[PDB]
Amino acid sequence: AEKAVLIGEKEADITFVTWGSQKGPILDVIEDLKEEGISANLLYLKMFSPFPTEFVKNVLSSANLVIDVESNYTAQAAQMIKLYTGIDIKNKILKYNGRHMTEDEILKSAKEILNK
Amino acid sequence: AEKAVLIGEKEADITFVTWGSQKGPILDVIEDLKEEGISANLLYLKMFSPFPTEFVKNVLSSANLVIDVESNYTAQAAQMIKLYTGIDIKNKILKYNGRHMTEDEILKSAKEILNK
Amino acid sequence: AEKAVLIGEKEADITFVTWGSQKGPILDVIEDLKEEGISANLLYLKMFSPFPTEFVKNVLSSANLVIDVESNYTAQAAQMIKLYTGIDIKNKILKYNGRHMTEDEILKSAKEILNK
Amino acid sequence: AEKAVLIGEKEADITFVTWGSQKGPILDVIEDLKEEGISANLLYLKMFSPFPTEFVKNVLSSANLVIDVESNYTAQAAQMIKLYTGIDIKNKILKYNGRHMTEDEILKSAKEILNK
Repeated sequence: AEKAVLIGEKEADITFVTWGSQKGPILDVIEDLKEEGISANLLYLKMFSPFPTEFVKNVLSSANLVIDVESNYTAQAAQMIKLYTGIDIKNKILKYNGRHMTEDEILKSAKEILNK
Repeated sequence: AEKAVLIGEKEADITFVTWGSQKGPILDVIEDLKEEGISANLLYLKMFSPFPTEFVKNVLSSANLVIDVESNYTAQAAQMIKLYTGIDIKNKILKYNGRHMTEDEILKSAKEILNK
Repeated sequence: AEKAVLIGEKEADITFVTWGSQKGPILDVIEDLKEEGISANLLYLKMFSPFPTEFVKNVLSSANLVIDVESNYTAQAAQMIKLYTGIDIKNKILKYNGRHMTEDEILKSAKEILNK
Repeated sequence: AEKAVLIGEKEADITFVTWGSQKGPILDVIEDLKEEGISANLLYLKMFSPFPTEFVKNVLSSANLVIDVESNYTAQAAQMIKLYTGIDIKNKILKYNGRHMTEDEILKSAKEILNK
């Protein structure tokens, strides 16, 4: 698990999956759920871990001129999870009207999904 | 190099570094540069490679209920490269007025940096 | 039309609608289409136009301390167009696997939609 | 003020400025500040308001084929505020390591700026 970590309890009512920036929002929703007696854990996929230190170091160390190009990525981890493992996660929490959902909105959807 | 790949020629006038969505734009700037007799290569950092297939499979396979949470990430690879390798890339191409730059804009900045 | 502008010819085979950062990519797809004898225009929705200069000036001019908070927005203009005008645009070009589409990809989808 | 609204009290210790998705996060930071006896208001710049209903309706109503193109925008409102009004907001809360800041982080920076 240099590449993915399961945060929380092994068994849980809900297993969230995310990567990147939504980690913190989910971890708070986990704490709020405990208050209602609902358990949840988080499978967190790490982006650049473990880092290729030696490889990057030996490429850049001999370069004439290096230009870092600012970049970004948006995704549901479900697509790549399905690709690699064959599991198709049917439930998802997507962005809501041009922004990520709030913790209260995430909590809301999460319970809805639980009760579905 | 399951984690980073150097695309193009080992030696080049310019070594671009990126990850995620700007890969394709850079690769075209590489082709445009050749036209002016400028060589460039691309150190591309891969996000979820190699994927933790077995680990993810065994977490999700026993879960009661899985909820994938759509997410995103924005970054200059320079920060993490410096953290891990100690190399501080001084030249960068950032987002320009609320969007990624165009290929022509990237080409422009790239030559400016070359001639600096 | 301080708030929306129609760029190109009044009548066209395809009318693109966008706002924000995809303006430039569309305008190039327009030029590529001409090469194949396909006409296209662009209804461009402007974000902060005309700007509330006087109102903003008189709020900020008397403030003790101002803190600008960097922000963002992601959307299909179709939702708000439907809300306001009742027109439901059925065809759309969405983001493709974690990035905006390339001009060639946009061109491709555009022709597909034309021929549908 | 179909185009910008000042939410909260006219006078305040801190005047936040934002647009788009960070509206909700700021409004909560406002409530948290009250708890410490700090007042704050929010100058909120509206994106597509008032909407050009008639103009859009009459363009799209006669179109052969309409294709909505999903788009996005990232910005500090400071740039355009300076352009239009000549006020240069010196204090800012930017994105922190690849994500928007949390409410606690925003609260933190806000107080730091207050005490600077």
